[PDB]
Amino acid sequence: KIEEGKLVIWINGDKGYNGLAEVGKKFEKDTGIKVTVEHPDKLEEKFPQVAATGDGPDIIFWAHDRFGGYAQSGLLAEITPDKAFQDKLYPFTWDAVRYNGKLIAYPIAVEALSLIYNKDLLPNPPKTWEEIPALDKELKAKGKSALMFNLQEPYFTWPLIAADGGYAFKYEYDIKDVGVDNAGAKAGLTFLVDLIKNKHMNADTDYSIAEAAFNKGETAMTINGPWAWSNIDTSKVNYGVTVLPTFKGQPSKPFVGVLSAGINAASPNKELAKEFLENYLLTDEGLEAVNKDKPLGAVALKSYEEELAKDPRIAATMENAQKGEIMPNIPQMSAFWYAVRTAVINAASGRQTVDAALAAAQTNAAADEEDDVVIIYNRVPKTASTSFTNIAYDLCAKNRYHVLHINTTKNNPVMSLQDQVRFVKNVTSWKEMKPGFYHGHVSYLDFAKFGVKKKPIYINVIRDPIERLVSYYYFLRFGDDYRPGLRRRKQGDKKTFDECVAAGGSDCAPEKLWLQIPFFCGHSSECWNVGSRWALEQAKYNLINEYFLVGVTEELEDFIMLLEAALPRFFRGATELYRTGKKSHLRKTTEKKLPTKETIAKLQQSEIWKMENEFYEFALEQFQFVRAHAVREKDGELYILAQNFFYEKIYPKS
Amino acid sequence: DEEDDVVIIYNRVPKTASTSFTNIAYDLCAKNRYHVLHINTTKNNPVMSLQDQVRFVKNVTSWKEMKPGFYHGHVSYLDFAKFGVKKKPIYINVIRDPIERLVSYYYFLRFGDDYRPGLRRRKQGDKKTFDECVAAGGSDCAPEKLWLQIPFFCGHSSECWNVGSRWALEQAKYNLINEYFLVGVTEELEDFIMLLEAALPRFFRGATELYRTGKKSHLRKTTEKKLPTKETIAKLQQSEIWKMENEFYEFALEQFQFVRAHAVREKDGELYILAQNFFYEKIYPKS
Amino acid sequence: KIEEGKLVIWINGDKGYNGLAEVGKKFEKDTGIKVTVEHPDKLEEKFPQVAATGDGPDIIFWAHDRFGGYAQSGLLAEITPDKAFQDKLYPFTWDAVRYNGKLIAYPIAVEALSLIYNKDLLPNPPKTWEEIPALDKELKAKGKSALMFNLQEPYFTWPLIAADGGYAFKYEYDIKDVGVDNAGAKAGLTFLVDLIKNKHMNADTDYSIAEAAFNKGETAMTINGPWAWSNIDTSKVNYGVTVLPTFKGQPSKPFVGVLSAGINAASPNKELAKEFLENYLLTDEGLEAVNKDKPLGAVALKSYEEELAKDPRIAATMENAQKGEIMPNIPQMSAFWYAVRTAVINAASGRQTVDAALAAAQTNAAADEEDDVVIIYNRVPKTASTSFTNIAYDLCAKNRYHVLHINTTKNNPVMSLQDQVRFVKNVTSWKEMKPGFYHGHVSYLDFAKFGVKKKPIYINVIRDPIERLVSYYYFLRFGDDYRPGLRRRKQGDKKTFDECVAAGGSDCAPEKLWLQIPFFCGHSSECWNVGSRWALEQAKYNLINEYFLVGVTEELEDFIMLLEAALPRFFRGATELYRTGKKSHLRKTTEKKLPTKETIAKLQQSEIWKMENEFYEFALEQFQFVRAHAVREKDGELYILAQNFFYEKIYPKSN
Ligand SMILES: CC(=O)N[C@H]1[C@@H](O[C@H]2[C@H](O)[C@@H](O)[C@H](O[C@H]3[C@H](O)[C@@H](NS(=O)(=O)O)[C@@H](O[C@H]4[C@H](O)[C@@H](O)[C@H](O[C@H]5[C@H](O)[C@@H](NS(=O)(=O)O)[C@@H](O[C@H]6[C@H](O)[C@@H](O)[C@H](Oc7ccc([N+](=O)[O-])cc7)O[C@@H]6C(=O)O)O[C@@H]5CO)O[C@H]4C(=O)O)O[C@@H]3CO)O[C@@H]2C(=O)O)O[C@H](CO)[C@@H](O[C@@H]2O[C@H](C(=O)O)[C@@H](O)[C@H](O)[C@H]2O)[C@@H]1O
Ligand SMILES: CC(=O)N[C@H]1[C@@H](O[C@H]2[C@H](O)[C@@H](O)[C@H](O[C@H]3[C@H](O)[C@@H](NS(=O)(=O)O)[C@@H](O[C@H]4[C@H](O)[C@@H](O)[C@H](O[C@H]5[C@H](O)[C@@H](NS(=O)(=O)O)[C@@H](O[C@H]6[C@H](O)[C@@H](O)[C@H](Oc7ccc([N+](=O)[O-])cc7)O[C@@H]6C(=O)O)O[C@@H]5CO)O[C@H]4C(=O)O)O[C@@H]3CO)O[C@@H]2C(=O)O)O[C@H](CO)[C@@H](O[C@@H]2O[C@H](C(=O)O)[C@@H](O)[C@H](O)[C@H]2O)[C@@H]1O
Ligand SMILES: Nc1ncnc2c1ncn2[C@@H]1O[C@H](COP(=O)(O)O)[C@@H](OP(=O)(O)O)[C@H]1O
Ligand SMILES: Nc1ncnc2c1ncn2[C@@H]1O[C@H](COP(=O)(O)O)[C@@H](OP(=O)(O)O)[C@H]1O
Ligand SMILES: Nc1ncnc2c1ncn2[C@@H]1O[C@H](COP(=O)(O)O)[C@@H](OP(=O)(O)O)[C@H]1O
Ligand SMILES: OC[C@H]1O[C@H](O[C@H]2[C@H](O)[C@@H](O)[C@@H](O)O[C@@H]2CO)[C@H](O)[C@@H](O)[C@@H]1O
Ligand SMILES: OC[C@H]1O[C@H](O[C@H]2[C@H](O)[C@@H](O)[C@@H](O)O[C@@H]2CO)[C@H](O)[C@@H](O)[C@@H]1O
Repeated sequence: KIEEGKLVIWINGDKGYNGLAEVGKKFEKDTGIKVTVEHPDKLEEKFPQVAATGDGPDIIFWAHDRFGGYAQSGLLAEITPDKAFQDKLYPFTWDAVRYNGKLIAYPIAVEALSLIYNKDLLPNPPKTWEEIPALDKELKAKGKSALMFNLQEPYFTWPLIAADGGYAFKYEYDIKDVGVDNAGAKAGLTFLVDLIKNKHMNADTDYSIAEAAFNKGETAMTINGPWAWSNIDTSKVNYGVTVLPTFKGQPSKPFVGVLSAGINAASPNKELAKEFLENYLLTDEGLEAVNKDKPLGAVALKSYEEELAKDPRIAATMENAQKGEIMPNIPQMSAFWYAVRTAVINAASGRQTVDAALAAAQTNAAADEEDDVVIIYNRVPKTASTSFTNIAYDLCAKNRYHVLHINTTKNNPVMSLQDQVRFVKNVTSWKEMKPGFYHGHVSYLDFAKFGVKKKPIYINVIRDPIERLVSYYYFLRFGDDYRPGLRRRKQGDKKTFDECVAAGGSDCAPEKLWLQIPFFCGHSSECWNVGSRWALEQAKYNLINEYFLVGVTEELEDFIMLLEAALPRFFRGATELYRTGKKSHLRKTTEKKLPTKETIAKLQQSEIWKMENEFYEFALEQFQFVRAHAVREKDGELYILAQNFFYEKIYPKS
Repeated sequence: DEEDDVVIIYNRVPKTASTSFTNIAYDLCAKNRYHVLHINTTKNNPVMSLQDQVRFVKNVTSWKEMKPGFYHGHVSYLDFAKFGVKKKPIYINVIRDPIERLVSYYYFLRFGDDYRPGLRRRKQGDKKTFDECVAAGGSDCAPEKLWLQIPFFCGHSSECWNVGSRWALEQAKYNLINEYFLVGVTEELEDFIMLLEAALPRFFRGATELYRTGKKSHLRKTTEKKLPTKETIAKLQQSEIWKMENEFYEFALEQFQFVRAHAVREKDGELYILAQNFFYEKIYPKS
Repeated sequence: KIEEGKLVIWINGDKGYNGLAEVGKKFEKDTGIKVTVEHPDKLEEKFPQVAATGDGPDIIFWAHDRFGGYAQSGLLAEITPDKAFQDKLYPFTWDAVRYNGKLIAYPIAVEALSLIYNKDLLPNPPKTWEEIPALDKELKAKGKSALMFNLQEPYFTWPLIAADGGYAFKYEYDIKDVGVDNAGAKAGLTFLVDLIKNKHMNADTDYSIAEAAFNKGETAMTINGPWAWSNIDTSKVNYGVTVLPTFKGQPSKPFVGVLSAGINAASPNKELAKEFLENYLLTDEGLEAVNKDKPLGAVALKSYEEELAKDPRIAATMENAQKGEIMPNIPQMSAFWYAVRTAVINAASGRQTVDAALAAAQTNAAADEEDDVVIIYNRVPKTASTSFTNIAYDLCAKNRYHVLHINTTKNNPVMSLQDQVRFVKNVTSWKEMKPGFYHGHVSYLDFAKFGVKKKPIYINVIRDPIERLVSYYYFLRFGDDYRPGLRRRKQGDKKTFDECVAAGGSDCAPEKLWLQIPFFCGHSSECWNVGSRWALEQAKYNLINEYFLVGVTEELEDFIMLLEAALPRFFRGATELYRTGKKSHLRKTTEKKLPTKETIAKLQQSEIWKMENEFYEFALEQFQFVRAHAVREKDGELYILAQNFFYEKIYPKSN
């Protein structure tokens, strides 16, 4: 849906979008590519929201803290600037946009909150936060106010919270150790609430109210960033940009954002976007053109920053920037800001107490039990399991999960009751392996019987009974190409499969077709009773009732595509890895001889075959139905369907 | 504290008095302190995509501010076990005689109802009566159209929607017994409500009183209905699709009757709910 | 996964692991067995994680307080030192590692926290805790500090908490009446928080910060154990090891740990481990070799302790040791330390108030973690149930669980919907009966429908349909020998079973064979429809899908043997009790007359029998399969199989 041959750019409303559009017309005049710059409402959390119905922009502009969640969702393309370009930008800004080892955005400028005071109304600004209730007294009698800023966003509130000792995820890597309810956090927020209790400030004060109250000279001070400097100049109000006040003798620690430009992973114009950012924007001409509209702060470009650093206002921004901390780009930051936004608004409107509001936001920040998942792939031999499992291995590091292989003595697929109990205990209570992907040639094991809290997710892949047996036959004879060093068990057997069947051999007897059924039937006796009608039926019921998804070998690509859509925690990027990996067809059996029409015909006379086949076509028909209902075929490739349900008539209201 | 972590799912079957029952939940939810949400699916398709299944399950179980909750909607039975949740929801349902339900649904699309008489229904402007349609071998009254209540219990498996499937029938019965907390029948809706008030009083405290004295007990009557000829019903009953859809009904019915028979006492006039009939003894160690 | 023919040993990081490795090289030189000594991070938490998977070290070194949870989880092997060895170690240290009557670890040394002060910076150390805020004043002006120790671990914090009257589990046998929120506990902790409020100490002070601040002579005092003495000697800082200060005139009561070595239950080298500990470590040569790396404190070996007791520092350690208390080895100690660790850190960072933090930790110490299990034995009449159940009754006291019997009106096996809901609610939310063993003649009830968190574990025992009917026949007529006082229902009926069948009697009609199927089929209508094909099939599906194990009467001994191996919490010692108990064949029907070949032949013509029998043989063939895969027949008897799986190729790696 993103138009090719043009660039669409989304940048925040309060920034210099008119200035960026100037650089857009210089790119259009030079390359012929139309550049459209827009500033949609609420793009902090609603960039992939409304993009679930329509694919849009090529370049996205925001602070680097969001760009990690975008990256993990696969919404960004890994940018590739040459080292000649990386050396003209501050190395620390590149770290701000480095997620999982690779770069995901082009760092533009470094923004930070500073204290802005009215030179006329207040010659000497307060050094501390405590001398503001006393300062508001005299200004209230005149008809003014001591301070006015955005209380609806936790961005402006955080410097006071992190002042005395508040923090979010301690930087050791960062852990799930949130400190929004410690001494410093509670003390900082409580003082802010007492400023509204004593009516030194209004709890409904947003951005527009704050900006208007200052530019019209109704309030002495305000808190904002570089982007609000241009709007004060048009008011002729003499102001000054200084260092943030100190709470409890502690310097305020504002969160430092780095304005970054990332490239949409869906954008077809990734080459036009790369050229625009590197050659037209991230240059002295481009940055100055945007700076004329709304100040960017301290740019990441070495060249243009040497000239901006000679500014009394930029000096104050980089001062507060060093007092504060650069935000993490971890995906938890999206849930962090939401949690704090809620705690701040509630504490300010009296709808909740400071002690309780921060205690609630304490646990909304991380540890949402999204990490407590376990997949079991009880892989069936010679069904392309090696190729699939290696996707799990390649993604586990990046997608943050663990992959373990289960080994059983003499490869026996049935566990002893005591071993079943231990396995179940392990899978479920081995916290340090969650989320986890256990795999191995084990028969289906039912966790319900053992009274666990949470069952694991079962998936599998099966193959045509005869083609699997034949593949397995020649496998023991000749081995594979994944590990060609192992000498297989029945190596040194010359007879071919077709020759064996005709000779009534034991390795190619129909009874040897019975495997995929017991693998689903489980550790019950009747499952391994070869040719059991009960075993068949039970194997079907388990595949329907207990297996999350079971695909077929010969359609493994679609199987992986569906898992990436359903369980993206485990399989984000699995499809791309499969299509462009060279590790997609692992463990080919070295020397295979496909069976004669005559050989296949004789196997098909066996009831053991008729059943093992019936199960296959059952599991196949099922997969084909699952896919059919999950995708849409829009000329060529399949595309995963959007969300097709919603909730309505929700009472009581509210 | 209180047991607030409960979620009921009523995957309502079309034209089975579901509007009447659901409005009880709506009337009591405020007073009994719970939430009632309606599930809407694109084009009314009762089967969710795998990715939508995961989302729905995730919501139901982890949407804390809607607990306890009563989700309802025309969705085929969805098994939460597969997705490895901590706590399964409680499934309840109400089914109706296969033929009487189809006929009711037939005239519904033709003429609409009285609950929302403003909506123009999909096949409105079709004059043919049900009986005439069957005799003319119409599409809307083909025996294949009887197949609905079975898949609604069978679920999101392929074989469920394979019309006339013997496997689908068997699975549908197994689900009704193993997964559904209680499934009652339309024509005995009062008793179904009475049992729910006794079993799940958090949701249905005062539901029976509300039903008996409410004037909101018979909602969404199909405006113009013509009951089928003995001849029309007789021809439908020749179809295996009917024989199966009926077999399932009588199965579910026989079950409900059994459940009720063991929960109530028939003493001179009205049924009375049975007291507690078990206790614990020989409890060691002492302490 | 544990390699055979070598020893792997895990010991804590702050201990003398390089010294132990010296003893490893002397064992390798002598026996040829390679010994590898490692010191993993979070060792106390890592061991049970790893050892559960059937992996880990052969020998594990920690204080004895953890070793009970390890034992109950079956992660330790019962050690067997001869009396000749037990008599060269202090008898009280053997009590420190005695859990459930048996020994589970080899006690090494007795460690206890003492006060360490800088001789130069402070000639006369304070005897009370209160004269520290006053002492920190003068040292702050000089550029020093009064005290610096680990606040991140409740081990160092506990002496101040237990000082005025704080405690954990009162000793009656230990009770589960926790006192981490009483007067002494709150008073002790509040004073600690006031030391951070008044900025006499930092709330982020861990172990490394504490040790560095003292060894560099930046702080006057510190709190630690014997293992930290070696690191101060390398700083040339003149120190002294004295008795812990007194809070509110009460001597500080530090928790006393006993460094113990236990043998991994999964280790194949249990004989090599036993020889290493007894002959190479727990000897004067071995302990001295470790002691020279990091001091052990007061060793448990009588021989080497007589020489260490002549030490000014060891004298102070054994002083504080007697002031304090030896930690319990109960499994609850793992949940206790967690609860206190949380309360302390929160109170210290202002994240929570002392009153509130200890009140929260008060109820976290009784954490029913692995104790949340419930078995339901819905016993079938006349199937040796009384005999089996009495094993549960005899073990429940000792194995720490509860046994409840379920009684139903007129012994009707089907519950009303409202009763089903109540029963399910009880079973799952009746916390004071967990773990529990509910039993009674109730039909199978499916807990899944009701949306519970955790399902109970279902087990059962069935009997041959005809033999059960006959037994139940004569039972109503003549009664049993377990309770011979009860006058049975149909007592005073003379007709024998064989004569009844021939006469087409009501009590021996084929319809009466239908019982074991509905009991598994459940509370659904079709189950009690006699002769139902659907009921049969469902009964089979329930036995496979829902029942943890169903055994048969005539092989009850093996059923019990498997349960002891699978659910040892409930049935540890059940097999021994059965074989040597005289309470193994309870409730024999007084007067029985076995059926004629003619009588049995007529019953077998009935479809009701053919089905009820088909179910039996199904359940039987299943049990035989379960046993077959769980045991090994090594001449005559049966022996439970070892662990036969393991995890490998575990990515991502650490590292
Ligand atoms: C310890 C260590 O440090 N290790 C190093 C090292 O890591 C290696 C491991 O050492 C190595 O074990 C492991 O192998 C894995 C393998 O990678 C894995 N691949 S998978 O994930 O893609 O699946 C997996 O491979 C399996 C296959 O999945 C199975 O299909 C296959 O089963 C076969 C079986 O082989 C057949 N047997 S055969 O005929 O003898 O060949 C056959 O089954 C037989 C069965 O064997 C018989 O027992 C049975 O016998 C009877 C008898 C009687 C009887 N009757 O009477 O009826 C019937 C049967 O018969 C059956 C049969 O006939 O079927 O068929 C099976 C299939 O059906 O087995 C495997 C296979 O490929 O052959 O599992 C194996 C393990 O099993 O790999 C790792 C690895 O990481 O590559 O090297 C790495 C370096 O790469 C080190 O890692 C580094 O560590 C560093 C560190 O120190 O931290 C770190 O810094 C580095 O970053 C890191 O890379 C690692 O440390
Ligand atoms: C957004 C808004 O405006 N919100 C306002 C508003 O609230 C409204 C909602 O707007 C409104 O949507 C909702 O309606 C509910 C309804 O109330 C509910 N009733 S129930 O609880 O008793 O059940 C429920 O009704 C359902 C029935 O349950 C269903 O049976 C029924 O399904 C029918 C379907 O309609 C048929 N379609 S038709 O023929 O086209 O008519 C048919 O299904 C069709 C399907 O539709 C077709 O698409 C499909 O097509 C094909 C084509 C081909 C093909 N093939 O080839 O094979 C197959 C199929 O075919 C199928 C089919 O033929 O089967 O039959 C179905 C039955 O089988 O649908 C509904 C019905 O009654 O028609 O759900 C609906 C929603 O769906 O009601 C609320 C409400 O509260 O009343 O207004 C309220 C005020 O009244 C506002 O509330 C206020 O909010 C304020 C605020 O917060 O801002 C607050 O301040 C105020 O206090 C508060 O009051 C609210 O904001
Ligand atoms: N992406 C893929 N699609 C279809 N078959 C695949 C595949 N990757 C591997 N295979 C096949 O799967 C078999 C290996 O199975 P497994 O990995 O479970 O041991 C081999 O079969 P062949 O013997 O026909 O070569 C291999 O060729
Ligand atoms: N309390 C009740 N008992 C029996 N049938 C009822 C009922 N309340 C509503 N119905 C019927 O149920 C149908 C409506 O179903 P639903 O509410 O699911 O859409 C209508 O059927 P008819 O078409 O026969 O009139 C309506 O008459
Ligand atoms: N260890 C054991 N092995 C086999 N049967 C036993 C047994 N202990 C008791 N029984 C038998 O079990 C029946 C009692 O069942 P229950 O305890 O459930 O009421 C009696 O059967 P008989 O009637 O043949 O004597 C009793 O003999
Ligand atoms: O307040 C939550 C919000 O804070 C930050 O957003 C800032 C942004 O960094 C600035 O560039 C400017 O737009 O002000 C915003 C706040 O109004 C975080 O960047 C963002 O993730 C978070 O939602
Ligand atoms: O602090 C919790 C912790 O306390 C004890 O651990 C001690 C251990 O006994 C000492 O040998 C040394 O290692 O210091 C440890 C604390 O850092 C308990 O033994 C242990 O169970 C508990 O977790």
